[PDB]
Amino acid sequence: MNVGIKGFGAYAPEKIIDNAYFEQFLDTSDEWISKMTGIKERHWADDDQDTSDLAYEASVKAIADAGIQPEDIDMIIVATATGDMPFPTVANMLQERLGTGKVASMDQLAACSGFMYSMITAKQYVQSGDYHNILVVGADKLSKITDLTDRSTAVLFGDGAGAVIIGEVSEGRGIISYEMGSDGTGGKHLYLDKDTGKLKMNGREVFKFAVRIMGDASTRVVEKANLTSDDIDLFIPHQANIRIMESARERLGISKDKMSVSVNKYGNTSAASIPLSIDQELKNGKLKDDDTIVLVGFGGGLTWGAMTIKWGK
Amino acid sequence: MNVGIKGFGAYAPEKIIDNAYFEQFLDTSDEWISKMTGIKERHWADDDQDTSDLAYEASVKAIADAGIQPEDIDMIIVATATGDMPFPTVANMLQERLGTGKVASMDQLAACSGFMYSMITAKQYVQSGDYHNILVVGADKLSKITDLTDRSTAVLFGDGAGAVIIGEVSEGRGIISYEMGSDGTGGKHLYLDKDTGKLKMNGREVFKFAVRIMGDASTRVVEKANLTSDDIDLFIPHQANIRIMESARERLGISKDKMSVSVNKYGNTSAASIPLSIDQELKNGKLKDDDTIVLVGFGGGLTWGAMTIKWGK
Ligand SMILES: *C(=O)N(CNC(=O)c1ccc(Cl)cc1)CC1CC1
Ligand SMILES: *C(=O)N(CNC(=O)c1ccc(Cl)cc1)CC1CC1
Repeated sequence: MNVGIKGFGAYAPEKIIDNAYFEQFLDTSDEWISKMTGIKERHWADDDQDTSDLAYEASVKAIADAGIQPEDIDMIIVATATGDMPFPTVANMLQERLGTGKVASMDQLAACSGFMYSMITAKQYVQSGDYHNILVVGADKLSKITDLTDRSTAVLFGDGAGAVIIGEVSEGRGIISYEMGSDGTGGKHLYLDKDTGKLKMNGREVFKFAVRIMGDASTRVVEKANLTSDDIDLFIPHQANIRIMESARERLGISKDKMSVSVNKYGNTSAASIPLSIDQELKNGKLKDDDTIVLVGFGGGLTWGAMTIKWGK
Repeated sequence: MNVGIKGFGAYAPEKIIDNAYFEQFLDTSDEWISKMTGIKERHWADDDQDTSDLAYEASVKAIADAGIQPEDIDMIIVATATGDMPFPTVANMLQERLGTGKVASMDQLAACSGFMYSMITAKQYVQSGDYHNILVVGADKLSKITDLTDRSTAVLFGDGAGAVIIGEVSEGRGIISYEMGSDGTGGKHLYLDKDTGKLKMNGREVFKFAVRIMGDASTRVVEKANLTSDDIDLFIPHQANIRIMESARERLGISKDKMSVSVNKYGNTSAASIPLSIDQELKNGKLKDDDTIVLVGFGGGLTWGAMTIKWGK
């Protein structure tokens, strides 16, 4: 069976925060933040706009791009680490707000790698024959869990959502290959502090792990598709660090003009990261039907995923 | 392909809390709690025992019962609304403590219904031919989110975990039929209050939903499996309210001695509820190879699940 992306949409909130903003509360600079991360601005949800609101905005665009009606959706999976509540889930709230039938809806947690975990989950369902139009969202409001007193993390993170309908697509298109994994030995390097409610990171260890796993997962998922570097039209890594993305690109062996970079405008958006990058490449006319794209990400867990997708219905 | 339960384990923590315990800080009695719920006691985890510890103990029992090795597990899925942290996940921590390879691991939120959601998730992965031994955990520490100042809810909830290995089983065994649903319009009737971090319930609306869905959904999957009342060996609903369980039982037209009752010793334990009842029926010798069991449940979301399963590997 050919299972792919029948429609796509992405949303970042209105409020844009520049690097210079942090200088009034923290010992940081534009020059420091830019050099180290490649981030120039990030988007932050308003106080009354939660993860579910970002998810909603991305999903309605996905459904219009898919040319289906809400009643066509036969399951909702939201990848988020920052759901409004553990119950009801962002997935539940979208069932109500999108006005779908009373279909199965759940949040899946794999941090930064969640969007890829959920798309793969959706694929398994569609391949059974029982599901035709599965809404997969990657949404994080990371601004809720950012320690604004820590210069090392306060500057990293922003908010957004992406969404795809996973269903049947035409011959040769869709999800060709995927790789998922985890390594709980790295949990202590990137976690949500149980007391403060804030993201805690051993940056140097996350860096070293990100460089290796991003390199490994992307080359492996290309080999599994029986493709080489030369067959890839776009490399779309999870957007967190320009150095990490560069290192992964070098391992894979593809040219810089072939790597999607949106970290400069969104910072890191966890599950929303890859979709916000895809949105940029669609609108700039760098991604079209029949292009072969490689996604890769790592996350707190530690988690990782990678997929080879041929673009189009 | 026949996909079912290769191995089963369950775990309730040591500390038993009787109905009389509540009298020292609430206006409750044994008879008041017993007439309302059918609850006599519940198990609460120690302060140094989180959802992952409960999940770990159910999982090792599940592995030994499956007669496999940790290196055989190709995916960990944990159904929980009370994971230690959103990242790393309970699934991530199990990847490490169980000593598995670096396999896909994720937590799935469908509240109360999560265990049923996640076994169905596991089934989709096995039916593809790429996964053979998927660990599925239903684990909640509801003690952590119980409002001990609200007599209505303080007495309802306890802690536990169940675990199955989902994989190939012999001719005619395993998951025969299922249904999974959600209705986000009921989100306001059962949720985690953002401010307190505690479960808030409109009891009337929840009871009305429970009664209707637990009868509609069990009946539908019995029908969907081309079976009737007499084919059912065990009815194992989510254990929470004995008047709600009896309502589902008589709507199925089934003998009292055919329903599993464990709410008397565990209270409601969310994703752990059905597995803790299965374990009691196993050790009491009420559940055997080729027995046809019916599962049904609802959760905050709202969510629901129902399945027909023929026992054994
Ligand atoms: C993703 O899993 N994630 C957010 N990203 C990071 O914490 C991160 C990105 C890049 C570097 Cl160098 C370090 C850390 C953490 C939890 C989902 C929120
Ligand atoms: C299940 O979703 N769950 C456990 N909680 C209940 O609120 C409940 C069960 C049964 C009855 Cl009759 C009433 C209430 C709620 C959230 C996952 C923890």
